Amino acid sequence: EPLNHVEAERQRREKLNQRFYALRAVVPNVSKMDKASLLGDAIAYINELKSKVVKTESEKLQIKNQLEEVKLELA
Amino acid sequence: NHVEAERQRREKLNQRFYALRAVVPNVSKMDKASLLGDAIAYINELKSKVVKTESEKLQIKNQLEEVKLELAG
DNA sequence: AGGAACACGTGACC
DNA sequence: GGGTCACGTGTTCC
Repeated sequence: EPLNHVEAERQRREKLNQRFYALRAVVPNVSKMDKASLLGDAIAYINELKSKVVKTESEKLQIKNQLEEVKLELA
Repeated sequence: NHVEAERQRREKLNQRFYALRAVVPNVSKMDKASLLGDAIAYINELKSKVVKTESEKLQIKNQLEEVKLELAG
């Protein structure tokens, strides 16, 4: 019996399904319950988040300029 | 239908795994499972920075309004 | 030598 | 049904 190949395949399959559930717990608003749809919404969620990190760190630098401009106008 | 139908489902999935590698940094020759694990870790690092940066921004916006007030007096 | 990691066809469940 | 999941199998890489 080639059994240890059948069991090893069973653990891999289990580890991945464990990961899918953890993915479902952090990605907001998924409604088609299929696996392909899950990954699709995950990719979109990641793009949206890095896009926001870039806009916020930029807005912060920009407001740091106005503060510096007004200190200079002061005196 | 039925062999062909299964190839279409399998292909739809495999396309998406590869795209996942293209949006997360440093995950090139990894396992499918470790890939999903790091995607989760990266989503967590990403929200975390959004919160921290927005905190820093407010601290600076409060400071701006104070000097605006000193300027107009 | 055998563990790891992948894609495949087939049976079953809605 | 059409569409999805789980399973054992065949393969290749160290």
